[PDB]
Amino acid sequence: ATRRYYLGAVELSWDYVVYKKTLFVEFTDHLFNIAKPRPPWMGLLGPTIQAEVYDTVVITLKNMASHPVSLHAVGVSYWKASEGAEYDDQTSQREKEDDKVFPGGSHTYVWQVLKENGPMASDPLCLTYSYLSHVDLVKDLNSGLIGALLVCREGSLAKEKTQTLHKFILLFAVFDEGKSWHSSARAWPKMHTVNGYVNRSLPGLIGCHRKSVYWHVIGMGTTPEVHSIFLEGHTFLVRNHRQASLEISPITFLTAQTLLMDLGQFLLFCHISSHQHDGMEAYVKVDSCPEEPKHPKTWVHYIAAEEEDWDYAPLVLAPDDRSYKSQYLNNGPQRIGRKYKKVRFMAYTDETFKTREAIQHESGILGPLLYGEVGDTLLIIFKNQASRPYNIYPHGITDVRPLYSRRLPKGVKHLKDFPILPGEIFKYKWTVTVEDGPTKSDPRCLTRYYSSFVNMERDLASGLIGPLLICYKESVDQRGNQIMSDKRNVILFSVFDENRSWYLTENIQRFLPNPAGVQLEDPEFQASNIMHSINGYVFDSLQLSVCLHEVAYWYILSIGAQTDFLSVFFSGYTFKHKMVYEDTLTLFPFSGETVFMSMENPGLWILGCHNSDFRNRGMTALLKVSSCDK
Amino acid sequence: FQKKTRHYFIAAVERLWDYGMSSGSVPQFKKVVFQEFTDGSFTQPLYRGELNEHLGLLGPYIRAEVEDNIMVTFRNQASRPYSFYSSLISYEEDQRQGAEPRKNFVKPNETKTYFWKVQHHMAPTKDEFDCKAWAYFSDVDLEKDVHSGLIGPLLVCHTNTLNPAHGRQVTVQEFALFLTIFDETKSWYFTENMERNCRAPCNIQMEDPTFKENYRFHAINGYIMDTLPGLVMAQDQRIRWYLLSMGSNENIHSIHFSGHVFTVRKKEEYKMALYNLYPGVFETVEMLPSKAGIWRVECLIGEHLHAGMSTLFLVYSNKCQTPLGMASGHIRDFQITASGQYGQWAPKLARLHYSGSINAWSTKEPFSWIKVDLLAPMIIHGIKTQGARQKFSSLYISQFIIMYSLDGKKWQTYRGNSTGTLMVFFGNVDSSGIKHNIFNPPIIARYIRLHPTHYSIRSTLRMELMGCDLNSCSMPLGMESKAISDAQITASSYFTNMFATWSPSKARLHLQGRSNAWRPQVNNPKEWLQVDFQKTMKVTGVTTQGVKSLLTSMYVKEFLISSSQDGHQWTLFFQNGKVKVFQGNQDSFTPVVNSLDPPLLTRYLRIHPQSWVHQIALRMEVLGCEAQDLY
Ligand SMILES: *[C@@H]1O[C@H](CO)[C@@H](O[C@@H]2O[C@H](CO)[C@@H](O)[C@H](O)[C@H]2NC(C)=O)[C@H](O)[C@H]1NC(C)=O
Ligand SMILES: *[C@H]1O[C@H](CO)[C@@H](O)[C@H](O)[C@H]1NC(C)=O
Ligand SMILES: *[C@H]1O[C@H](CO)[C@@H](O)[C@H](O)[C@H]1NC(C)=O
Ligand SMILES: [Ca+2]
Ligand SMILES: [Cu+2]
Ligand SMILES: [Cu+2]
Repeated sequence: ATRRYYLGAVELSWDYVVYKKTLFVEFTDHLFNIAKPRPPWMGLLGPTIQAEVYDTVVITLKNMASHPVSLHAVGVSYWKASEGAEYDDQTSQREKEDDKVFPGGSHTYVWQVLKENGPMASDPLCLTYSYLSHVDLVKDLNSGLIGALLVCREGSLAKEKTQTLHKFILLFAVFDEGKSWHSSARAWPKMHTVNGYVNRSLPGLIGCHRKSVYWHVIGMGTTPEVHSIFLEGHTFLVRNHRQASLEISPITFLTAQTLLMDLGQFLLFCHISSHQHDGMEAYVKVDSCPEEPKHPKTWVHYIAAEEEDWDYAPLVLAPDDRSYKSQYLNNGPQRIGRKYKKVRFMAYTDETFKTREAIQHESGILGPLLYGEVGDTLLIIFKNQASRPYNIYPHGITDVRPLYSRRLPKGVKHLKDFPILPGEIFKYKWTVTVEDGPTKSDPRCLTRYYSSFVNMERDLASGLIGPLLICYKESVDQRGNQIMSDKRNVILFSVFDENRSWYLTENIQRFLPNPAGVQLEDPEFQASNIMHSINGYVFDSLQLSVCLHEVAYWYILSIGAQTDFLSVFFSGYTFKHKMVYEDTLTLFPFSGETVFMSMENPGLWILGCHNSDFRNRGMTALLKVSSCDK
Repeated sequence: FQKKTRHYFIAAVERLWDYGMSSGSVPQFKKVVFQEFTDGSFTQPLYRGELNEHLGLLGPYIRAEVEDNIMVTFRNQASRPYSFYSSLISYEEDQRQGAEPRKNFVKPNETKTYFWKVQHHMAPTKDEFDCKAWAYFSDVDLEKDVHSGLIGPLLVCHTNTLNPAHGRQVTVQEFALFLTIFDETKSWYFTENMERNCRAPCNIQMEDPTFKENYRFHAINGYIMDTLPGLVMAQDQRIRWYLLSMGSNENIHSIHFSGHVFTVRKKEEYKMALYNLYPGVFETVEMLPSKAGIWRVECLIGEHLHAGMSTLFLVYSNKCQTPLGMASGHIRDFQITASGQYGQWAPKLARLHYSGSINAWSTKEPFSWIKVDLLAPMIIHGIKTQGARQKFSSLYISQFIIMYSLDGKKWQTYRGNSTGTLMVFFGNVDSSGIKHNIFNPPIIARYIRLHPTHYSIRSTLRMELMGCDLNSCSMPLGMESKAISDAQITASSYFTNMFATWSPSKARLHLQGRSNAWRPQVNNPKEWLQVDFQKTMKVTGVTTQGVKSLLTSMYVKEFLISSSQDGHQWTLFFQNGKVKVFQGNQDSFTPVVNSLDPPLLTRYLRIHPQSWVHQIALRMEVLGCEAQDLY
């Protein structure tokens, strides 16, 4: 075969009443005549162009703009008589004319897929690639020039003429109208959002319910501006490496898939504090179909949400105005080792919520360690013993229903909604199935957590955190169950923003001496309570005891510390995450990841994070290692 | 099979950051770097070889196999004391101590030496690649001592993957890439702000819109203007890339290589076009750059590209290698400026095979050298070297080193693959010892010097040069090898009788016979000869020649050329003004290095004879290759 795509690039006016750009047209021209595939999911998008392993594509761009604009690929090979990228690749006269299509020009494009750029033996049936435009990279983009470009094995024209596939291209993109083609006075330029569908805007279509839907997802921008995307159902393709939530950075594309439940147009986050307000959204109508014309465990948890006090830095203290650490806690008078009133999850022995559950002074603030293999059922019986009411929901499992019935608390749309007042107790059922657990690829124990959800962080930030562990099947059978499976241990990377905590100015009549000047909302005081810590412990406050030749898994996550990501440390130590060996773990704000470690490097090691702008704002602990006994 | 304890005598020094390319007010900078030395006596600077100068503004490669031994005997030479540190820095045991001071601190001029088994901890796996990639740096202040300039690469390999020849190479060729955005609110920069840039014209911009590295620094090493040097590679010998991003918390960099694709391993191997390097994620990825010519690496992140990532890399074919012209070159090109004299002078006449008594270069000079202006940046793959013959004396040069300049100003020596300090070349042995030397890694230069290291009676030489253009494919298109069929060429007309058939299908750079060239039926200037390529080609130039008709001489003195895409209507060749009056032959034999200013992209090439000798007579050849095919 030999494929042609006769489509130039244009200037168009855009919307959802603010902002008008330059796009990438679609049309059957020899001149300038209409031609549209775009109705649904196609936003600002040069047509999704598809070529198979052995083919040869011929774009011929007719330029119409005040702009000098190019056309340039990725993931594909070509001759220096395309590329479409200006700079001195030596290039004779005619070999540079591809590099910049002078404004209102016209040029042909020579594009090849060889064997060497088709997709590897075992991975995505069909590779995610986009087609850019770069003369002034920053301008050509933010303006609005970008399309999807797909490439895959010998059989689209033949095995999608006969095959059924539900696939879309979602363009997770952040155009900034101040970096556009374009340039008393009060309202300077702005946007930030999916497919070009702003604020809360919604695009178009859905896929059938009882099976799978694939999306080639193209990351975008003109700056290092990370996201973290979700909806209901797991999003299990990355490879068949099987992921909690698609995590997108600067310029990123690999391609992923999910299953479905029913009509519930599922909610589509960017789910970060900063990106939120001006954030990304879209629906998914999961409808009925056209094409028809040594057993499993049973776990138990009595947990209460309960108010206590928290000293973030007990063991060690040495403040005055002597440091940046000296400044932390209550920026009036009181400022030593830092004490606040928090509300952390805490589990009890039985329905008589009396017997204090012996604590894990290493997990500090963290909730009781929740665990359940695929096939099991968690009966989680939950008391509030804090005034200002909360609940419990696990980010992980999907089958979460109140114990005995399939009701909805008399009124609300679903449990992470409103329920549980002071005093009252609720019996929840968490049933775990293969879909929300690992696989023949992952680790055997993916990392997840439970927050409470009456408020989001205006909850969490005040202490509502606990680790949920979903795992592969095993009991005196399967793999590694002959002498012992060495214990489970959790690190939680968390910035608690007291400034939002449901115990806000409660805490100022408390530890802070006099509100005789009741000051609030401030430059340094707001910064004085942003508590960058690992398990509530901070500034080398309670580290962790371990020993050498000891060997077990770490489970780690980033929570509350958002707006940013965390490359994470461990001095001299190295881990086997994703069955490779790396020395630093990059972690988002969803971030559930599960490492493994051979402990045999004796000494103090300064665990912190590979970012040296929090590990001074606190955000470090220590670890110790020395021979044992047994 | 054995284990090895491989030490690396290494230190930390400074100089810093140059720009000067083309794109003079340039600033001095005085950051710190790692540097490989020669032994414990920290003396020999250990000249950075042509094979690893890409490394440039960071530290040298430290390399090991699985069941191995790594050792570092380290000296600091600086202000703020620094240190060595990476991940497997497997310290040992315990001590009569006070809560375990495991602190690594290396004070200036002191020597802190550390060495450790490199367990399978640091090793790559059966699922993985032939080698994994790891970082070393100064941990005195991991924050500052990274913008300061103590980035370093570390390679950990499967057993039986390295060599006697140092490093590896089993179809390898490795490069590291070090993408940070350097900044000087970090490391002693005070000794820069009022060290340079300020005297009695000072007190301008304290920390307001001044940002001196967010005025510049977007590293791919710190040769990271929008151009760093050593990215030399063979368009096959499949190249492994070692990508490690560092820096701060905006230091995500998403890099790709235009018109190329690479494969990454993990669980398996899956194919990818660009890779969001993260800070702390030390990537290894391999690719087979089967597109020849000259490209680049760029961090695709809009605002990053537009202040320094567009940083070139070159791929050559090594199926390209023609004599650079010493018979077919330049009548009396370039020679020396004092080095070289003996009546029967220097070059002027120092070429290979040059017959006569007055023949070649000739200087009884302990300090000598000759110089060839290639009149353009060129790829030089090798040099055929030979000697002369005297009264009854055998005299030649027995040993030589080779220096080159790409520019004319700053030169330096040569270090053919992993040799030692300096690349010593073996001369001739007699008066006909054609000892075709090849440059193990190639050389890109405009100027080459040859310096004798021992002679016979006089430092005495005659030589040719191997190579070709970056890839203006200075390789014979198929007239000689006859890859172009006899069918594939017609002419305006051919002379024909009984004792001859001087058909167009004969015009071949060296062709013997009775009718051994093309001749037109009669003699007209509006007469022509036409090659047809059965595909779309790129042309350097046409090599012309005449015929030895046993009758008389016959050749063409001046000509024109015409091009076509259609093959039936013709856009001809031009100068910077009118048509190109081409400088042609003067004999029955001898060919002509006659090439084109704008490399002509065409498929139908026509020769247009203007002036000639006795009759119009043509044996010829085209030089070149091909871009895209037709459209
Ligand atoms: C959708 O975008 C509009 C753009 O104006 C947002 O409107 C305002 O945003 C400012 C930010 O400076 C806030 O102070 C206000 O909350 C908004 N005021 C008005 C007039 O509505 C709006 O927030 C966005 N919608 C969403 C998803 O919340
Ligand atoms: C040794 O090295 C450091 C480099 O700053 C310095 O303290 C000292 O001057 C040096 N010793 C010499 C050259 O005497
Ligand atoms: C020198 O190194 C290059 C690097 O690929 C290699 O091709 C060549 O074979 C080596 N030289 C020798 C040992 O002949
Ligand atoms: Ca080009
Ligand atoms: Cu976002
Ligand atoms: Cu970048």
